[PDB]
Amino acid sequence: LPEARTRFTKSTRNIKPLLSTFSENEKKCTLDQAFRGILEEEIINENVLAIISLAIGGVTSTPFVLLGDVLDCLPLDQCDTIFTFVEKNVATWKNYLLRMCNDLLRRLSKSQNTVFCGRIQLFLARLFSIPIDYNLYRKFWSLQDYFRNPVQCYEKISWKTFLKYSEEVLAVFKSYKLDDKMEELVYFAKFLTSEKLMDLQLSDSNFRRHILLQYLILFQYLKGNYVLTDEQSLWIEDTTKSVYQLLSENPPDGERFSKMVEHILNTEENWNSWK
Amino acid sequence: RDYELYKYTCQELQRLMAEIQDLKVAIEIEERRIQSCVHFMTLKKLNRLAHIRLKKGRDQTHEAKQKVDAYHLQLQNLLYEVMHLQKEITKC
Amino acid sequence: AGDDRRINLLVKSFIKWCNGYSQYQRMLSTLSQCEFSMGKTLLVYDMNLREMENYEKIYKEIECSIAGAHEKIAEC
Repeated sequence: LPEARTRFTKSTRNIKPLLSTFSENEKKCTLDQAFRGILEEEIINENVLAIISLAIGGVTSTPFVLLGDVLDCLPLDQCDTIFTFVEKNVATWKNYLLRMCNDLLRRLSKSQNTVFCGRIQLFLARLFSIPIDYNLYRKFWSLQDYFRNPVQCYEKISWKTFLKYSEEVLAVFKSYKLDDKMEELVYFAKFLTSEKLMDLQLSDSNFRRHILLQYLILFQYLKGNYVLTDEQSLWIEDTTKSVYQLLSENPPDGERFSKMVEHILNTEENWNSWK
Repeated sequence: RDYELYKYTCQELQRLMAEIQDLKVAIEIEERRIQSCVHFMTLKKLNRLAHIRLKKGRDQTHEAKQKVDAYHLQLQNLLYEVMHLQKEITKC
Repeated sequence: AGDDRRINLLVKSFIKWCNGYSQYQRMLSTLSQCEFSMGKTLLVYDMNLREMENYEKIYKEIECSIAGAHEKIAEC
């Protein structure tokens, strides 16, 4: 019985001789244990792992388990090369793929591997000192916390704070008046909640576009218990007509961008009507 | 050394099951069963030690990953400040 | 915790054979699978130590980039 598994490992050490000397459930079990031992020896020693996985795909739940083992044994970059190999060799291929992707998403960092997180989610979708205004800081990021939880905009006190803070922030946006050929002369993914900056962001137009789009997405969500005061609806309509005017006042092509936002939000209403 | 002791106890258990397969007397069967049960208890203790060491290493990686993420966040703040000042001077 | 269930299945098969060559093959197969799992765990530990070394290598690089960024701020 160990003579058999040593015979199979001598058959491997290339594909034709292995397929010849491999010549029934226990035989396939000894084959799988032989591939486990060979992949372990090659992990102790990258490309040869891909060669063995191609040989296993040529023979054939064993390659799922073996890819899981090799992805659990290699640190960062070699897993990226193996993930490129998985994206190349699809062949329409279940649960072990989900386990590998979940363990990868648990193992990553989301600071230097956000692109790789996006690739994993695409694969899973394919299968299935300076003076600082602290008051504007606190009110602005409290509005951000209100954007992150849209359920909170149905009570009384939270809605009143939302009214006060949003009207103050839109007043600041109306009163700053950027009026910018400067753009004619590394990607920041999340917001930078820093006390010290707070003014280089207000001088930008992209930051204003993100905040006004986030207002419009919240207002389109609130139009779709859970009752609204008519005064709140009039306030929503007034602020919506103001936010469209503010997006028209962005210096690069505000009218075309506002038309795009209008058509996209109408199609979002049509999409939300389905689900 | 832990893996070597693991494989040595596996060799012991292989010798005992070969002894039972060649024997297939109650006293020898009971002695082989007791030595094999001692082997199984050592294997379970070694498995417990391996899983404890693996969980310790995983948490020890995770804390350093969190600290690298925070320090990279501060670096992203400073790079945004540099980029805005450079765009402002190219404007001016 | 699957190694404990494999050890329980191996102990159950040993108690069943103790009270038959296919069960001997099954015992050898489970023994080899447990050996492969024990060989896997140390490689996972070494991979964790290599990731720790990589994070501690990246940390000083981010320190040096911050040290350059402050000088760029002052010059600008």
